[PDB]
Amino acid sequence: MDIKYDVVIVGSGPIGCTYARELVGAGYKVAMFDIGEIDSGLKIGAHKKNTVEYQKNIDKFVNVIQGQLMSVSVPVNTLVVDTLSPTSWQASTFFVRNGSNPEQDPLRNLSGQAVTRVVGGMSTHWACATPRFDREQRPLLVKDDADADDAEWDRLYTKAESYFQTGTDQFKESIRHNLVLNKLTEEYKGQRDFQQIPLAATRRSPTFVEWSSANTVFDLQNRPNTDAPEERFNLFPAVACERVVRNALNSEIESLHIHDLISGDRFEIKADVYVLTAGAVHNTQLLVNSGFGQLGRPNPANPPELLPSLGSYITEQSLVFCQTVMSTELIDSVKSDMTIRGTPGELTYSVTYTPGASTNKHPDWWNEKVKNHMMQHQEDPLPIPFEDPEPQVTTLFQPSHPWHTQIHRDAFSYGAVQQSIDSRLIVDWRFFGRTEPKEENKLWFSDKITDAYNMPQPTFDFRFPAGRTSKEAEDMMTDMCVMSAKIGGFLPGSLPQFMEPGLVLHLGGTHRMGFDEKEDNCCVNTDSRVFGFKNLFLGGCGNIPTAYGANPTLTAMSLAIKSCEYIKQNFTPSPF
Amino acid sequence: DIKYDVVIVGSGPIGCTYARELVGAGYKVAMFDIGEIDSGLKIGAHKKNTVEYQKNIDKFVNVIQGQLMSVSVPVNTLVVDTLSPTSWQASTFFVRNGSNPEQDPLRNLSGQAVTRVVGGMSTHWACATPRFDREQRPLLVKDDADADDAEWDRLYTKAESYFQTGTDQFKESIRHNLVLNKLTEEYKGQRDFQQIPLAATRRSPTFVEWSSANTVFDLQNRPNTDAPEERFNLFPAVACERVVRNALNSEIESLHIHDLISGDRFEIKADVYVLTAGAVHNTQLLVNSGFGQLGRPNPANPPELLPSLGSYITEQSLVFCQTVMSTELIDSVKSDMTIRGTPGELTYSVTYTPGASTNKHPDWWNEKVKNHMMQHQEDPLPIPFEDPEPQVTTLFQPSHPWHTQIHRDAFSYGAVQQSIDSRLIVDWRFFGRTEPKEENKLWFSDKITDAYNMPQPTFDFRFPAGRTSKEAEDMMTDMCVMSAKIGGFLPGSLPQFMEPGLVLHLGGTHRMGFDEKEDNCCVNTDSRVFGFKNLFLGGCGNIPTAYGANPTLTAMSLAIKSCEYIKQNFTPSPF
Amino acid sequence: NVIQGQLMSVSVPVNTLVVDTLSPTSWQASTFFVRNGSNPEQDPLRNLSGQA
Amino acid sequence: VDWRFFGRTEPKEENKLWFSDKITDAYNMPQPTFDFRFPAGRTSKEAEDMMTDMCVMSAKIGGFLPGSLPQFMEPGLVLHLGGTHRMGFDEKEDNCCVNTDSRV
Ligand SMILES: Cc1cc2nc3c(=O)[nH]c(=O)nc-3n(C[C@H](O)[C@H](O)[C@H](O)COP(=O)(O)OP(=O)(O)OC[C@H]3O[C@@H](n4cnc5c(N)ncnc54)[C@H](O)[C@@H]3O)c2cc1C
Ligand SMILES: Cc1cc2nc3c(=O)[nH]c(=O)nc-3n(C[C@H](O)[C@H](O)[C@H](O)COP(=O)(O)OP(=O)(O)OC[C@H]3O[C@@H](n4cnc5c(N)ncnc54)[C@H](O)[C@@H]3O)c2cc1C
Repeated sequence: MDIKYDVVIVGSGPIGCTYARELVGAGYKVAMFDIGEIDSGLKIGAHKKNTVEYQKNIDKFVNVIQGQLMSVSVPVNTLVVDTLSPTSWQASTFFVRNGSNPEQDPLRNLSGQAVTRVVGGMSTHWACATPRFDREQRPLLVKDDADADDAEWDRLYTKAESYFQTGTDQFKESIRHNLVLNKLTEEYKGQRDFQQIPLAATRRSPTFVEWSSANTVFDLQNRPNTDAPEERFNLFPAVACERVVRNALNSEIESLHIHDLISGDRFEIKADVYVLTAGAVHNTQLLVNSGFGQLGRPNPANPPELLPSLGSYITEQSLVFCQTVMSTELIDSVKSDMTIRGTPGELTYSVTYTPGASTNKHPDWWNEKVKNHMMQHQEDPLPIPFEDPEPQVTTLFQPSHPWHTQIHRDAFSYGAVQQSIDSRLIVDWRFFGRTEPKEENKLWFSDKITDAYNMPQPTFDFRFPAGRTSKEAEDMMTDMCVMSAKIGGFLPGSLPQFMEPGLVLHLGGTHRMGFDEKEDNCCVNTDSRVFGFKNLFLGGCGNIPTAYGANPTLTAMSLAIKSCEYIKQNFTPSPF
Repeated sequence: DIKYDVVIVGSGPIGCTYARELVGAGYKVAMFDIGEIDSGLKIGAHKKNTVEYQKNIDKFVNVIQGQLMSVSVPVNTLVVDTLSPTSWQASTFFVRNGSNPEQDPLRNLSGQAVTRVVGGMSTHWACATPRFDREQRPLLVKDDADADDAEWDRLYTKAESYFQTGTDQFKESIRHNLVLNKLTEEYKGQRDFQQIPLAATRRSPTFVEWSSANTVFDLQNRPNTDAPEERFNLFPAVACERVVRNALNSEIESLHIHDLISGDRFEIKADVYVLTAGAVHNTQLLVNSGFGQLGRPNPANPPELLPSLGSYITEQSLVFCQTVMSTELIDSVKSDMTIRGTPGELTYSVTYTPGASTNKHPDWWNEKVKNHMMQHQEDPLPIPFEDPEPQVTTLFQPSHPWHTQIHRDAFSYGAVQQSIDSRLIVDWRFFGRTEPKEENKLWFSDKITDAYNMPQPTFDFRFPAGRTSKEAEDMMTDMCVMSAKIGGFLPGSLPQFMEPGLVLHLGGTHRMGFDEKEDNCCVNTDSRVFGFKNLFLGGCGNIPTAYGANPTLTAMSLAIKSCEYIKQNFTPSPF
Repeated sequence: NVIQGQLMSVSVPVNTLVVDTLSPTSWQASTFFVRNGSNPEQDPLRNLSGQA
Repeated sequence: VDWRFFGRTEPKEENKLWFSDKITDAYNMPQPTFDFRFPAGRTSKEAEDMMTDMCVMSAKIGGFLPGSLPQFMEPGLVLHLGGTHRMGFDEKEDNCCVNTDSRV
């Protein structure tokens, strides 16, 4: 380790890797630190799902996700266990056990909130949905000029899409995908439009999809190297970043205080520019541990003096979930162009179609797949081929239906798909609500309790706002039930429900963006620069100040690209 | 150079034993694995050795669950009759979701699973490496028990070095000692309690570097700067499908592989062929090559080559529970303290006399207890929050013919919840020995194939009547009797037999003996396949005995002996 | 089932189970208050909960 | 086959059944409240030896039925409560409520 760099980046997730891509590529001497470790194979920070074995066994990936997500704030447990043997040590009170947080009100939590500490962050296991926000969900980047605002957003989103390798046709040969998309399109009669979920992914074969990750954005290899001989980049894993040291003036950051987890030692690191991309929760913890906002339980008799909006106006999306079992009608419809003679298993059983016939309801390639599956597998009672790729359908947020939707199959911490119903029939429904930012919804940090890395313990004080957020959430639940019925009934064991608050992992607004610190109740400006500080920048979903339902990461990356343009324009790389 | 001195199938710890031996001895080695490097820059290393997992050890259970893929899942017959009327609804229990229609659900090892990753199961195992005593141990020397003992002592010693096995990495756990000392007191000399021998090196009071395949051999391609005269290439994502027999059945001529990334298939040439793909997949590879018999066993048509392959399979019975430490034991932790006043109040104090001969515990223990009780007066227990886990065993003996572990560690089952303090909880796992019986089989379908288009494994297994069954129940009773001395059962973790094969200690699938016919076996004591000059098998599949203790060290020892034979009989090519 | 129906618990302590998947529109408690005939005098850890 | 083993509990003054002066039950009578733990010492040592004896004894007949594994039942489920208005010869010396004619 040198101790002096042009740029230091805290966190190796996709957003940190956005700053690395832009700034290493611009010739800056860059260091990036992550509290977590390299594990994803030789491609550092890559998606863990990109193994042949996971793609042959995609339900097991749910276990990988569950293992790496560490709960943010677990309240004290009050479950009664009164069948201990009389000889066993038996509590007299519900005392603080097993890492729990006594500061946390169990009834005002985001209990599902969790973080991932590994190189590449959560992009080592995410579901890769990268939609754009329309105006209603998005913060303004230009005031009093909507055309210019739309233009700037389209410019940034276009660049973010190419960084992630976002596309909308990787699942276009799936029979299940098309069956569902086409049925929904027909049922809604132009009242709503449906499309493939935009996904950060590149298909490699009919049975393998290279899902994108941080690695896609920046390969995280130390530089200079053979492929980039004039670039300078060093990644330092297993390094807990603990503070950014303020000057007394609060006009500049003077160093970064780090703890090397392997040797145990602490060091101070110097850069011209400091970028914090540690996530929505941990950016905030770092800043609060460094003297921004206020440590301890919020006290309005005693408002912070620096960045008083930090950790207020936090938003998390309401999430509803169910799975369905495909209707008899839609299954029969897969094979509507086949002529069938005889009984499966008999010597003269026959499934045939006429290629190119004007009366066919499906393209030739679909009918070829169906006929071959039915003929080659006469023991199997479905017309859908065994390795048909999954459905990836959406109708995007609109004023008339102000929630994001995903009608798909993918792996999440809660996905448990089971064994008695054939998986070809099963579709997942996830609808995502938008949450109004309210001052009273907070993420704060204990002045007494510490987490496993000896940092102040995160504590939430959150409820979904009454009024619009709550009315929309329940209308959203209703829309899922109404819409999913057009495809099939609910799968027993996956009935319509609200998911534990935060399980969705789309927290925002924890260090929010706006034009004016006071008037827009915010922490950073539209260059993601922290107000008052010449050289401190924050990236991530914690920047997003609006109520949004769609998946936030693409939008956070686009803000990061704009942040990088300010940096390139105002700091000089050191001579190489 | 698609010609090698040695090819090894599988990068788990046993393949890595062959690589360590043979790379070291100057051979041009290639190793293939069907899985991929997914463990960090240390190739094939233990996935538990991250700071984050060691601070969240209970979460590792999810990692193991994720990487164990079931070997044989029978057709599901569960009735779901609450589907909506509009939903497609089956009329029969057809073959769904990759299930194996050949498999009888009542004669399965349903808990059996495999791990396809570089490093194999050593990327997530619990690192217990006991030696087998004579009763559980295969013979290497016939009729000279002193010579047999000496050969095993040498091989095991070398295997323990390879694994970095030790027995005192937990000596400064209060919980460990609390449990060990109480058990030794209660058995009044009938049984010996000691630390589980563990393949691990402690790095700090809160961090242990668990050993893995990586520890045995680093899996870096060679030559490299640290090993300039060595020759090693590792080829991940390569499914190995058949070894080609000459017509004489005296030599292997080729290893046929399928590169999963490019999709292409190749025929690899070596002087020496080593199969170390696990007890299930070594057998699959051999059967797909014409050894044994493909398909449902047929007594009226016994195989001509290797007739014992896939017969005499053994798996251990496993019983498990957790307990909550007794109030007596918790009080005894603080037996040396003088405690006055009430916690949280001004007058409260906890003192002890350092070095006093009337103390039951050493000063390090009393200091830790004193500081915890004084610094955390809101906590009602005397055990420090970061105390390491217990790691206790009494090893298999004639009068108690099961292995025991009295400990905490991560496996695919048995996760904790949050209601009982973790410091009170202890896991009890007792492992039975299974008599080898010709009717217990692992065979492969001639029509159903698995996810890599290879013949589908199918088990025909029940625990033998007689000794095996009687000992399994006596073992359960033993666990109930012993655990009671430490505390009552933890609700939700009551004493139970685990699903057959969850324990993943499968042996005897390609078993070892002196004489193919007389010892009903597939390899000799050099682990060489009878009749074949240049084919060797490594792993637990080789072990032909009824054993209770954890098998991997014993398989590794057998692999070292195999390497000695290779070194005596083949010459490395010129570098 | 007949036995289960006729046995009425003697002392049921206040319930502290967390239910955090209510819809945002549903009335949602701020405290673990005395619900459903429970006994606030009863220490849940010094009970005969099975008594009926 | 079902196995139910029943332990004996030492009578201890501190183990109580009392009645609220504020909370009432469904029949508007004072609400019963327990203050109970199994006594340490003999009651507790016997209870756990008892568990062990069930496991030892039942093994001679068969293994445990999955789903009905050896356990302690919730305190009181057994419905054999005693000593709430206890008998003895002398009210004071035998710490009791009724004499051997069950007269108060
Ligand atoms: C299973 C799952 C599914 C998802 N699906 C989607 C999707 O479909 N679409 C979508 O947009 N979003 C999805 N997400 C969310 C997406 O992964 C996150 O929004 C995104 O990764 C955030 O990027 P980031 O770089 O800001 O933070 P992260 O990805 O969280 O990375 C931040 C990092 O900084 C580190 N760190 C934390 N503290 C410190 C410290 N003190 N010092 C040093 N380093 C530190 C971490 O170890 C970590 O790698 C999903 C997430 C999960 C887990
Ligand atoms: C959670 C758990 C805990 C355990 N704890 C312990 C412990 O405490 N003590 C103990 O002794 N053991 C225990 N074990 C078991 C121990 O892991 C195994 O016995 C040991 O890893 C066997 O090593 P091996 O090299 O023979 O096989 P494996 O580790 O199974 O490796 C064989 C490999 O070959 C591969 N392969 C398979 N088929 C092919 C093919 N066709 N072509 C190419 N490559 C192929 C695999 O991908 C794999 O890497 C545990 C296992 C688990 C999962």
